[PDB]
Amino acid sequence: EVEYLQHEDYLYRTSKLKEIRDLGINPYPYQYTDCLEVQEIRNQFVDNELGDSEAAFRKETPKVRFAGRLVLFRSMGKNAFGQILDNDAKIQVMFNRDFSAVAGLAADAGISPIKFIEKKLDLGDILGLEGYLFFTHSGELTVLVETVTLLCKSLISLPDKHAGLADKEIRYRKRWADLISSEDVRKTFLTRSRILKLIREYMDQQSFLEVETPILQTVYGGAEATPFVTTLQALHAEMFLRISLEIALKKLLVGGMSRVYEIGKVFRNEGIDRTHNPEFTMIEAYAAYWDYNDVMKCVENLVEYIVRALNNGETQVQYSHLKSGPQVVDFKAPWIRMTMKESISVYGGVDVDLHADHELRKILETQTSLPEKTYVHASRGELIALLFDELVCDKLIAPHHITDHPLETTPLCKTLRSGDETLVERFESFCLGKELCNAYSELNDPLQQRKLLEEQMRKKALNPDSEYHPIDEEFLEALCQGMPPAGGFGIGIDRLVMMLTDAASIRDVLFFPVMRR
Amino acid sequence: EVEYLQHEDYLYRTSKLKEIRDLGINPYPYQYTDCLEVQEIRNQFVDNELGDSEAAFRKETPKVRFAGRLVLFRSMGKNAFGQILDNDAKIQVMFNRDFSAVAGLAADAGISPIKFIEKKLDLGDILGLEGYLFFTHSGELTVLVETVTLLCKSLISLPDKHAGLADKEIRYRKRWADLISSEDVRKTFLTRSRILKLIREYMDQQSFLEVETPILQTVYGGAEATPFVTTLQALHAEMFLRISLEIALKKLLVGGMSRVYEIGKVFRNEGIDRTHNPEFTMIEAYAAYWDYNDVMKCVENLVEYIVRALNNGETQVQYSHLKSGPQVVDFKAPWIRMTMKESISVYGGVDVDLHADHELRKILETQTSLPEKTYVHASRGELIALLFDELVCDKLIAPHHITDHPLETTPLCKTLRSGDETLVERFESFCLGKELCNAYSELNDPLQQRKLLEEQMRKKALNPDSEYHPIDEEFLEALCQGMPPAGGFGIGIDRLVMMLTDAASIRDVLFFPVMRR
Ligand SMILES: C[C@H]1CCC[C@H](C[C@H]2Cc3cc(O)cc(O)c3C(=O)O2)O1
Ligand SMILES: C[C@H]1CCC[C@H](C[C@H]2Cc3cc(O)cc(O)c3C(=O)O2)O1
Ligand SMILES: N[C@@H](CCCC[NH3+])C(=O)O
Ligand SMILES: N[C@@H](CCCC[NH3+])C(=O)O
Ligand SMILES: [Cl-]
Ligand code: NA
Ligand code: NA
Repeated sequence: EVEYLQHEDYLYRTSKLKEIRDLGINPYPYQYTDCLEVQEIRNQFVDNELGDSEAAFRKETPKVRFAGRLVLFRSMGKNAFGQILDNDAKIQVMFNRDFSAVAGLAADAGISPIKFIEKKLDLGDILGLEGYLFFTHSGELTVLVETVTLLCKSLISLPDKHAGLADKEIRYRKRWADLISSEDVRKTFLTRSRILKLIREYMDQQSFLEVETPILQTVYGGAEATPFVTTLQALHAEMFLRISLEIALKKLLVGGMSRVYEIGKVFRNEGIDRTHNPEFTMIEAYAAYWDYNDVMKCVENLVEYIVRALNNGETQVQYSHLKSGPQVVDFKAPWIRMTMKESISVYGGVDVDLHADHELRKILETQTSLPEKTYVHASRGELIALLFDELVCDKLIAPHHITDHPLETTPLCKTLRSGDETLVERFESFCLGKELCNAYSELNDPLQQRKLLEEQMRKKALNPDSEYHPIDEEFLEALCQGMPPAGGFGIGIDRLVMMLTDAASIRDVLFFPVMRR
Repeated sequence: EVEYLQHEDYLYRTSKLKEIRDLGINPYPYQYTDCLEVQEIRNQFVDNELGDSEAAFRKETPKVRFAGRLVLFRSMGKNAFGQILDNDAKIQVMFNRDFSAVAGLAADAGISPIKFIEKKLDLGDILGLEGYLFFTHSGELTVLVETVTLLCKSLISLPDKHAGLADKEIRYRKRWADLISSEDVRKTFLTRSRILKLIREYMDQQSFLEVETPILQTVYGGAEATPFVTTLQALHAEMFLRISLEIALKKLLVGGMSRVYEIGKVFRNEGIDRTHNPEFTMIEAYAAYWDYNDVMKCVENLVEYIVRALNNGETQVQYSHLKSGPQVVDFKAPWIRMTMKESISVYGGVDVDLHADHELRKILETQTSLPEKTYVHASRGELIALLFDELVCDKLIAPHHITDHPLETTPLCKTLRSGDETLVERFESFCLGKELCNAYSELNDPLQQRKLLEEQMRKKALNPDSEYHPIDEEFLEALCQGMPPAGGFGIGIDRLVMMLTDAASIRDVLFFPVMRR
């Protein structure tokens, strides 16, 4: 059952509720008006020349109102000292038997203010503090409390501040306990919100318009993933949650919007690990009249701009959690640019074009651990893509753009303008061994687009494991209306946040990651 | 069965693909570099001192590059005039037999550049235009085209002008067609993106931090609605799509984040009509130490800010689509504020506290069309909400805050600080007869919170249509940890957009609304 309900701390704390109410005090009052943030008080008076505690007892120093969680308390007889935590900022408080009052505690109440503070309040309680600032002689900003208001009676103790492994697992669900206890977790999620704001700022200054498109669709596409399925009762209809943003934003290009982007949740019904949460956040952005080379500059300039805003103009970032040891990656533009075939020579030590189809298969079995079935009857392009996965991807620690993928890797990209129809003008961006961005010179030839989707459906998806998706005819009709030439990209925002906050796992950049029962 | 694949105009348009490629012209080229938006060109030269067509023929006026869809065209022998549509801006083009070249059309080809324009291009094609600006004699801004570039060969015609119900109904699905043909549709959606940006700007200015919380959860709550259900394969687990944002954000307040908001998709497996799409966008925002009066000011100030920013500082807006005829509504703060009982007197003609329960029932019986099951055994508070629904809600045309609802309307709100425990510190905002906002002095007494959820569970146990809905124990434990007093609101953004863009239906403010088969 619910275990804390029989814990001593809960039973003891709850028995104070009737005692506090019997004193005429509401332990869950309605507001605390006109109260500054602790951080704003610090900013306002940290270099100020405030008096000492005696100036505060004489009420000569500035008077403040603020609120927060009691996280430290020590009674010293006539005086008590404490620490209030407010929205990632801390400040010391001092209570005095003669100077401090408790809001709502009558003079003819049977308990003194200082004793109420010691006996009826607890660590974890949320308090409103009104009082006078001073500096200790060590320079610690402190508030001499004139009136303390109980704002919330907490019924369990503060979480353990320093979590072991088992507690850390629980706190991926009980995330509030992490946020109370850990400055580092608080900073991570503050940086995440800042990153999302920097993305919108950059896109807006490039004249992209932000839109929303449906998560629930009768189709799915724009990526290779098992979808989530659900039922819409009004129409008695099966619906898919989107696996990507691509098809919807391309229809808006046909609709005439030259630069669109969307930052949204997508859903891939796949595995859970350090880099995969089934619900994650993507940006996709499309710019008419661009190709993948324009997109490549846009993507690296976006990331460089975010890194500079977060790191005082510096472009270098430390990441600590690779198995190879702590690294420094420089996000300065331009990033390393290589074709896939080139990356296999440089990092895999294999010049792909000097080997025959059957010869490439022998390299796989000998130099990799892939199952024989993966490469036994794979086409040449698929064989190159597999050699990249196993011999190159993990060596891509510094930011890389990998260009010119085999046609097999996607049906939505134009082929190389040189006339080489076995490769597409695609790039994928990699950093710290993980994929960060996917981008195309977008396909807008409607007849070629149909042929590629038909050959992906029939020819490729006759594998017993693949879930049949029918050809998206509304998308082909939109292309017939006419989509401009365009360049588009998608970025896994959660993975970007990981690289910029030194997070070992995607679970560390999501408030509430998917968790087992 | 796709119809257009058998229509004459698709044969006529596709036939030109070979002819265009035989002339060495790629009809789906890769880019159009250094390409200004038509809107940018108008802003720089509409108020300029441009010359006439003869100055342009002398290549003395400003030279520009832009692109867009050919939406009008008329040949006059040596000269031809057309209209280019680019992201809701239009500009006239002039072609001339001797001045205009076609990109990639060799001199030794079998057709003249001007005849190529007439015979190989069509209304609907996307073109790149390079030429010289000038003013027609009537003052219309125009470009004398030096080089036209085919950027996309459209295979179907421009959408038709005459639309019945079925032709506009199809456009709710084929939205790209709607965007190309209707200036009002384009402006509605441009305005929508502006509104979202203004909401963020206002919330950030109030020091609210924007966060993301999960759509897929093991529970659902924070509103009354049937959820969507899906399956997460990796854990063999049933999941719910969220019906609101509330529980997750409250946990972040427990975590110590003073002010948070989220703008995100929620999903209610309910009916489809003018004000209901099963997937819709909400903002929810929570501020520690506020109550519902603080929230009320924040809500009306937020909307007034948006309205002034869109309407050159004006606060009045026209709305055309109510059955009572066109209204003007004024979003000027403060909005009209009324308790629910007051509104029932003012607008319903019933003074509820002068009546016994059975007289309230008799009123519902004779003055409304409710089925007898709805009220014959309803509690007094339930009867009051039904009197509001049936006699008041439709009449709230001007913006209203309706306050102090019966306790039965929600389990997540504090009762009146006056001590009247039959009513809660809730308000709902109404405009144009529709609910816009729901807001609370948030309940943070853990024992009271369990008690209200248990009472709701007891009441639902008597309705055979609702399945057992377990209490969210993690939420209760977070409240035991301690949530500050707080004020929170949720706004249906799609309904807000409807009111500020004179949209008859929620389907007019969603790019792709839910549609029957
Ligand atoms: C945004 C696009 C292109 C760039 C790589 C990125 C990888 C994407 C894969 C992916 C799959 C999945 O099931 C769960 C996830 O959390 C991710 C992810 O974070 O990153 O996808
Ligand atoms: C945002 C919260 C509080 C304010 C009213 C608002 C109404 C909400 C109801 C609702 C239910 C539904 O199934 C589909 C919908 O599109 C809406 C909606 O737009 O607005 O809900
Ligand atoms: N839909 C792609 C992102 C955009 C790729 C370029 N059009 C993905 O999920 O990877
Ligand atoms: N969760 C509410 C909105 C917030 C109400 C105030 N806590 C709803 O869906 O109506
Ligand atoms: Cl441990
Ligand atoms: Na009746
Ligand atoms: Na039931």
